[PDB]
Amino acid sequence: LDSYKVIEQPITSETAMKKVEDGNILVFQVSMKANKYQIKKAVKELYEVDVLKVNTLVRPNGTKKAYVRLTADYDALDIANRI
Amino acid sequence: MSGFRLIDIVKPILPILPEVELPFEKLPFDDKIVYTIFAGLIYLFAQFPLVGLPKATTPNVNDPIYFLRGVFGCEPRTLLEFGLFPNISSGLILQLLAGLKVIKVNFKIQSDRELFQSLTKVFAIVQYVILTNIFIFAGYFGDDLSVVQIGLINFQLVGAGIFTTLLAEVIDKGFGFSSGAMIINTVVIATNLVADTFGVSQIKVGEDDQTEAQGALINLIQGLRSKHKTFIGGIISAFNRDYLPNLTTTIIVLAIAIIVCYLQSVRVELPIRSTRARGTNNVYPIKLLYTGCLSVLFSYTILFYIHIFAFVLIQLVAKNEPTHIICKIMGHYENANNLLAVPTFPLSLLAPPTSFFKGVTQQPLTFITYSAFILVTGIWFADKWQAISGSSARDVALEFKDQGITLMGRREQNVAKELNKVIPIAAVTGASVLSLITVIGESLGLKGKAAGIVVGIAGGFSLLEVITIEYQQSGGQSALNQVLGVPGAM
Amino acid sequence: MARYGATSTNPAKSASARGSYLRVSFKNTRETAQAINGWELTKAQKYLEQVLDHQRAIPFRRFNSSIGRTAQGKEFGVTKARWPAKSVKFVQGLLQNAAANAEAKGLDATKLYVSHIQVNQAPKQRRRTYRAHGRINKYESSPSHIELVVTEK
Amino acid sequence: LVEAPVEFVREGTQFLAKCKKPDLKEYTKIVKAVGIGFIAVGIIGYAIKLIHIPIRYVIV
Amino acid sequence: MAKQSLDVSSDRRKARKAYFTAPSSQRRVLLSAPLSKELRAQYGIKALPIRRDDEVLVVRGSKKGQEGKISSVYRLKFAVQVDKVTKEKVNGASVPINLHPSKLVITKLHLDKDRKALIQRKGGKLE
Amino acid sequence: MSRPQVTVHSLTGEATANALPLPAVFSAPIRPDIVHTVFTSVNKNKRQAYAVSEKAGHQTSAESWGTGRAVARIPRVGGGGTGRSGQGAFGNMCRGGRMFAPTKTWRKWNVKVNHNEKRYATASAIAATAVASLVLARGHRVEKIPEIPLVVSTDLESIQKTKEAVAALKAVGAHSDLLKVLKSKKLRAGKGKYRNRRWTQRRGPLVVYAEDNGIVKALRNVPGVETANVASLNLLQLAPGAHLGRFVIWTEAAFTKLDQVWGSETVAS
Amino acid sequence: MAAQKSFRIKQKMAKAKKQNRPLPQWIRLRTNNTIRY
Amino acid sequence: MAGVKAYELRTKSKEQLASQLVDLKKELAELKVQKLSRPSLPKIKTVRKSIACVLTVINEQQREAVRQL
Amino acid sequence: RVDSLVVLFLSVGFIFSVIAL
Amino acid sequence: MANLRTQKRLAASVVGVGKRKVWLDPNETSEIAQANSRNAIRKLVKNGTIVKK
Amino acid sequence: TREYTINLHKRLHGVSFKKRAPRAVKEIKKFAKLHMGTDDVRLAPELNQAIWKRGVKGVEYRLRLRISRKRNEEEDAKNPLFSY
RNA sequence: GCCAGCACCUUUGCUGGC
RNA sequence: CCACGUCAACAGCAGUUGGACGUGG
RNA sequence: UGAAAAGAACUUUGAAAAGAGAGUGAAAAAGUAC
RNA sequence: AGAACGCAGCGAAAUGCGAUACGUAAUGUGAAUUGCAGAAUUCCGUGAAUCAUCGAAUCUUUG
Repeated sequence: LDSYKVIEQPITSETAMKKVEDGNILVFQVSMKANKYQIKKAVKELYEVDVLKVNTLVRPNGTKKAYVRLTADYDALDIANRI
Repeated sequence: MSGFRLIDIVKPILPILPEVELPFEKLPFDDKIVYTIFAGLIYLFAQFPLVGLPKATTPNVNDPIYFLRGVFGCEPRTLLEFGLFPNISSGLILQLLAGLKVIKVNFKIQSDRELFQSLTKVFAIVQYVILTNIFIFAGYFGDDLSVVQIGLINFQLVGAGIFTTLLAEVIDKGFGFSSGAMIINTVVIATNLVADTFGVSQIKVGEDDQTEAQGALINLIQGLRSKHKTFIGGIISAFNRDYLPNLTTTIIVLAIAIIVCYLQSVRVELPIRSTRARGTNNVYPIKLLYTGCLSVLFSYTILFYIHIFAFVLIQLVAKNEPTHIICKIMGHYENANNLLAVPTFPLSLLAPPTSFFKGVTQQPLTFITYSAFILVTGIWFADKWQAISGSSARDVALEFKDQGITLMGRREQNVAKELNKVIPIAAVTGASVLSLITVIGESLGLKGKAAGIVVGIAGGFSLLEVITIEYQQSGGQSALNQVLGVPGAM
Repeated sequence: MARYGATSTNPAKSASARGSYLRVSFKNTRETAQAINGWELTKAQKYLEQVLDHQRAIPFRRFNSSIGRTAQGKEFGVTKARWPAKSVKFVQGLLQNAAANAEAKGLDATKLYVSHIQVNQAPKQRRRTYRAHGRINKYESSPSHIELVVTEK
Repeated sequence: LVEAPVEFVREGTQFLAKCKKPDLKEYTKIVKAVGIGFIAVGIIGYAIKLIHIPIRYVIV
Repeated sequence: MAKQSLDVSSDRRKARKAYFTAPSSQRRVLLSAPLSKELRAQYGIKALPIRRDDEVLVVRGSKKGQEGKISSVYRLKFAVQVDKVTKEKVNGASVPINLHPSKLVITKLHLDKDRKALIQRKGGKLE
Repeated sequence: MSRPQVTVHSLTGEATANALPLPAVFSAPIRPDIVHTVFTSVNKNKRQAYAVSEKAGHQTSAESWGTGRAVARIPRVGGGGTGRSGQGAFGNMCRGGRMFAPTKTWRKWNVKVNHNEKRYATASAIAATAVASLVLARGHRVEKIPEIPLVVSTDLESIQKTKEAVAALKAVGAHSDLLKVLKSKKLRAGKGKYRNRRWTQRRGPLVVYAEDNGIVKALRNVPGVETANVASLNLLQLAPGAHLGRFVIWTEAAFTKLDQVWGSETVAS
Repeated sequence: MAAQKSFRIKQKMAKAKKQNRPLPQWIRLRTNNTIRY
Repeated sequence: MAGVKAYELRTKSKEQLASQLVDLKKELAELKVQKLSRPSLPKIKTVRKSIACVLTVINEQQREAVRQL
Repeated sequence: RVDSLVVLFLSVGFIFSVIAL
Repeated sequence: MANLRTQKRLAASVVGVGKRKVWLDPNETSEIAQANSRNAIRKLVKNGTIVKK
Repeated sequence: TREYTINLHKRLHGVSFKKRAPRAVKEIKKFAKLHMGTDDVRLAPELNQAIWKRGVKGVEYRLRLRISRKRNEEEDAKNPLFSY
């Protein structure tokens, strides 16, 4: 059974925290093998969501930044007071 | 003036009075102690009476108010009858607005932090002038007049009150030691203590309250002991009598003093680790009752203000004859059928029941509602205190965390998340339990200061604990001379 | 460890100062050190302060290499004035420390005479100067450590 | 009584359980602190009353 | 120290075997200090691996006659701090002082239930 | 009724009777050149060394691809670069590397042992223990007179006990000589300790018996005593360092066991 | 030049530049620290 | 019973242990990052590597069971 | 800026004014 | 002005210019230096403390 | 005030070289130092514009200058050196 | 989105042109 | 690169400055 | 370097570095490529 | 056989192991371990080892 955890950690930074404010967007750092679908699924089962866009790119941390927009009804403030 | 411009700011009239502004020069250490005692010597002239000859003569002013006296930092029949009460109140109003989050202000920015403070001392003077009209509407002086000398007495009280706010400022900005609000609170509760207990006695008769007997400590102990220069003797232990027991005020001041001065010596210990070692380190206690000091000062203050249920602003509408939207439905402050007459039935069950007497067991219902209100107001002002900066729980935990993690490299980490769990349990509930033992301190007996004395000493040894830690650990003039000397490095 | 090296003082009639690993010439500060001299601190100070304006530098005895042909002074047993104000700043920094250590002393006041001063090779900074066909010559950027001691006479 | 105030109250009873309980040497600190307060009490309250009595004496 | 002979390392390698080989329970050998004559009689032994709560007096140093509980002892360094002296610098900049176990004699023991049983049940060489 | 005949001396001892003759093998002129030559021959066979390493050269590819500029190629070498190399290194000329032959092994030394030369070597050595005055010169002290070189009992084998060694040593007097060996000069040898050099203790006496050895478990150990047999013994034991005239102790039965040989080699002078 | 394509090779070198040593100091106090970097 | 390694852990069956393990991993994932905090804690290290240590146990039991059949 | 002296002078003169009247 | 390499660059960036044209007031130079943010320099522009040539 | 015409016929046709202007500014600074009897001489950007307008080559010969004083003395000397 | 005017301390609001 | 904080070394002098040093993005 | 880091507290001076005096230790011309 | 790159609370230097990431385990020992700052665990029987196991469950990427 050959799968991996996707999320290694959430990234919190000056721009990352601002994304939460702007449009309910968390941003994560996910494995180097991470695929788009498994990020969508993982965030669902750790925060009770539906994701309204996943897009991913490299960072010099090596771990792949993953920019995840989330539903309006979710509330990203009090569930980021829970991470 | 009007003209045509879009304004609603009071801007030409504001410099045309002559309020005040504040220091100017300061010096330590010798200069600070001389100036802080000097400030308390100008206060000490509370023995001179206020102007007004018809009130001063035959009625001698109405009966003394032993409820306002401690939180105000006043004394009736003198220059300083309002004390800190409007200065603290302007702080309550802006604590309420910024703590209800109707007006949002970020206080770690320079610009609007200074704005808050300047606005407080302007609104202190606005509160002062409405208070001075409030007190003559209360009917305290025993003469309510049309515009003549009742205008002049109210003017004088504001002018001596702009002085007491200027003293509060002067000490605070470093002319004297401590904060000037803290000092005037502590010297008023102090005046009351030896006036009652050491006192002096004088022979007179009087239907009204007169100071025939003061010196409860002298009268009790020397009557118990032997005979003196005075011819006395025999023990008066306790009574329910109109003639005072003399033991009653002697025990209750001590009873208050022991229990809240040990609550003041209750701290929550939170350990920190390694000294340059391996293993545990300091026990570091934190000061709950200096944090809750201003919370329960605000709590005690608000019980005297409220129009719906309080002393000051209901005594006006009790005095005021016309019945409309405002009426003495708020509370009846009038003569009573009862042996001792104080408000017969008000909505002021927020009014504490104690006096310079024994506690009241005869109404448990007013006790429960009083206790409940001040615990609720204690946690109300607790969450306002956290919200309106200070050492902010969100900011300090976050700020130390990123700062330390990246302080070149790198660093190993902190006890500030270990603090983070236990500080809210200590802070909110420590304001609440301070409020609970404030009403217990009142219920033992005495008034004119009973909740003002408990907070005054409570924040005083917790302030002392801060200053001793800064003395011994941080350095300078020090407290480590008593014991320290030898720690170890592994 | 270090100083004097001409040990006679003794410290109840002395003040002392030292520079350490400062980046100002070995070659020109030995000449300044030999020339301070001697002279109380105020004479040493206001030769060096006037030097910044106009009054040379300070006589050069042995490091007197050409140069053009020279000149106006002073030139009081020398004839080859130059103007390194680099070494003037170094010795002014030495003197102010020396005069402030000689203000807690409590000794004073006519006395003085700069009794020994010696300059130590801190080392030479070593850098390079471009020329021809990938071959590069040495460039020293001259620096020094120094020691100063004064005594009552 | 629901989940949030039951959680807060059993957290806040751990502060009240965690009292630093009387030490004789900190009761010595209390006695001197209160007694430094009691001599300050003594000069301030004595001064106010004594000179008030001649105001009453002088003016009928 | 160690007994002769099998391995014929002359040799600074033999010193390195003491220095770098053998964590805690063959530092038990090098953290031993002789017993007295009263507590030698009591348990029948000779020497004992140190406890952090055994009390020990210094015999062979320039600090050669002080008692004290052992405040720490280090496995990598085979060396004992004794509580304390220390030696202050005036603001509480503070000093260890370290020692060697075979330059000490242990006075009072804290010795423990099955700790003393294993030691008195044959030694070796069961590791 | 006398010739080389000797008086027996026991370790009980405090003697009573008489011994067997002192050997005819104990005569021969004492010859120090042969004694020294045999001593160096035997110690060489064991001897070898270690030195520096890398390679025993030669990291370091070359032929002599020296590159001119000035002062030449000096003389040599090549490979190569910002190091290391110059020469260098590959030397010698070394301010880094090897020497002009890294201790060689290689370098066959030896002396092989001829049958005739070995039995001459032992015979001369046995005749070099038979002196008296050279004992003091070597650097060990004997108070007791005469009975020399010393002769002891068969009871020497059985011990075992530590205290009966002390009882043996009082008799031979001696005694003080072995106390010298447990005394600083004993001290601390430096870097020369590994291969033995040393700093700076002296030797002691040699005890020899016959049927045995004996060399039993307890006879090994003691400050500076050595223990040997008449069947197998050598010049390292009979005069360590080759400065003849060791203090030698013997035991009865030595004469008769030594006397019978074949082989063939016998006294002449 | 041509390798086994690819964006991925660039990415692992990009991490390596950060994870680079650089730098500090506090372990050099407690070692055995024979000068390096 | 009261915690959490090693004699409780090692002989436990096993669905219970897996369910507990993912919710001790939710404590650490709530407390990541950062939220690391600043900490270390020794609890964060121990439970991170108790996930490691007892994922050896679960995968070991599966491995050894497969060699009994 | 006003002065710490000005507040001191103001108050003592205020005390002297009030007492008689 | 001192350390206003960054505030020449940032002030120029928000008005979209090559950095020569943008102007900073001499009197309120301290208050321009207390910007550091891209919505802080919006306030300064509207006041007229930063203008554009 | 006082008004002086500084004689830049002297030496300021004889220099160049290439670099008249920075020498010329220094020459005005110590000429005005001598005339006014002062320490610092202000040198406004009015005068800096005045000498660099025609540009080195490139000076409008003698220049009139208006100069004020001084009695301050040392602490914050006022020598305006433009137009007063 | 860009430019200009009035109101506002700013964040803003109204009007006109491209 | 960008942002913030610094001057021991590096910059062909010097420094309140940097492409350097330190830390984040 | 030293048995043990005891790797130099405190005070004055200096933009800082450092210097002066003082502390530790058996020894500091044993003060850190010692 | 070997090698790339990761892993950590820290990460200068060394080698310990693989996304479970100096891990731990089965035999086993006894008062101190996590190099250190710091954050903690233990201390009259379940913390802590290569003192010894050519012994072991996990095992990315490349060869």
